[PDB]
Amino acid sequence: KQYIISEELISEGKWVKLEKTTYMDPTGKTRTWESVKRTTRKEQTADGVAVIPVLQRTLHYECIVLVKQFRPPMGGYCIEFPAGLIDDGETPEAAALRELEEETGYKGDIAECSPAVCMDPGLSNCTIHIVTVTINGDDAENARPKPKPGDGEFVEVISLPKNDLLQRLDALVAEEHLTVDARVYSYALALKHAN
Amino acid sequence: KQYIISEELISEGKWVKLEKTTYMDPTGKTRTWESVKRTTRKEQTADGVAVIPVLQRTLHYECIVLVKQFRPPMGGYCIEFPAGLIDDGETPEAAALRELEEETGYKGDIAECSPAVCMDPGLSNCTIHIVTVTINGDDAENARPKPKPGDGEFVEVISLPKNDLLQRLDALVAEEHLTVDARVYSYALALKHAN
Ligand SMILES: Nc1ncnc2c1ncn2[C@@H]1O[C@H](COP(=O)(O)O)[C@@H](O)[C@H]1O
Ligand SMILES: Nc1ncnc2c1ncn2[C@@H]1O[C@H](COP(=O)(O)O)[C@@H](O)[C@H]1O
Ligand SMILES: [Mg+2]
Ligand SMILES: [Mg+2]
Ligand SMILES: [Mg+2]
Ligand SMILES: [Mg+2]
Ligand SMILES: [Mg+2]
Ligand SMILES: [Mg+2]
Repeated sequence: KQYIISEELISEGKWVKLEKTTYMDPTGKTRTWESVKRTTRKEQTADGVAVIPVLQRTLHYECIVLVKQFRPPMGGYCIEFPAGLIDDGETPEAAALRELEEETGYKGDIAECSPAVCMDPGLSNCTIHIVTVTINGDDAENARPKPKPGDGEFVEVISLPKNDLLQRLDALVAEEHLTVDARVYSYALALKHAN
Repeated sequence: KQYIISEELISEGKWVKLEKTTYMDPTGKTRTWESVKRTTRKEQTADGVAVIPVLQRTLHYECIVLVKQFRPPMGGYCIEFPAGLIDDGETPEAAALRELEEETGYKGDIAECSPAVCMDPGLSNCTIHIVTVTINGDDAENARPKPKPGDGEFVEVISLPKNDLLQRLDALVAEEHLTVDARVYSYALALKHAN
């Protein structure tokens, strides 16, 4: 019972744009909101993907493979799930595997896909697909993983124990003034709650 | 090795601010990046809080209390963890318990706190504290919780079994068009991954 009335643009850019959104609340009163939008998504259900890489070895408990990388908007380094954009025509699952191999060097298999989930609904229309992927650490191809980053992408890879992911994440945030992604943290919190 | 060199304003607004950021990579080369910021930024620990509300009643499965709200930036409705901005001169924990009682009516006890985590690193600088709050559902004050929403806020409370969260979420996405918050989904995926 709430609908968007109009979207009056405010600014533009090479990657991001900002607009004013007019909408109707339940009662009928018109209200406004400042909405952020990207300029890269086209027909895809989500801007990009986020991979939950589960490293599996026969003599070890599963590791969650993450990536450390300086993020300009934060003016610092963030520990996130491998992530990327979905090219036109590319399936979320494909993009997830491609981006994982690019940012970590690991070839993996799909475990599951998810619906389009929002990154910050109270601010942007940004949605992504969280793809759970498995990686065989015992395989000879994953022996010495050589990352293959794109133009100007500099990524460090950090594998953390699924069993102790939350504690290990708290450790890295204090010593390097680092920042963990909210999704990575919510995932580690559930792992604690369940275990 | 990488740091901010300059942040050029591009646009402003009562709540949102667009910006162009110029920084240096590891090789000593300069690059840019478009970013977003909340003009309502002071000097606290984080922009706001996200509350993971676990409703606990004896002999019952635990329920994860979520909220459904129309989100202008999304042009539709989203299922999210109760959340709100921290007030000036307020602790995360206090913000968490307040924002919970205002958006769902429930009154709980702090379980654990998280360090500020980034909402969307490659687009914004917004951080939140994810606070796990337990709600004793066998107490009178939580028998019939009274939600006190702020002006123009329209929240619908939705409680789902923690033990079946991921599937009960999909049951809603299938029932009607809805977008689940990425943090909520990440959490739900891990509850299943832990075993
Ligand atoms: N807001 C932005 N400003 C400058 N470059 C961007 C922006 N958003 C995405 N990119 C580029 O897109 C790449 C995406 O990498 P990834 O999503 O981790 O596969 C980044 O490494 C940048 O080179
Ligand atoms: N980007 C925005 N555009 C218009 N109003 C906003 C925006 N961000 C926050 N607000 C206002 O701030 C309130 C914050 O609620 P909460 O997240 O519960 O603290 C919203 O209900 C809006 O009334
Ligand atoms: Mg990435
Ligand atoms: Mg990409
Ligand atoms: Mg990449
Ligand atoms: Mg809210
Ligand atoms: Mg509030
Ligand atoms: Mg509120």
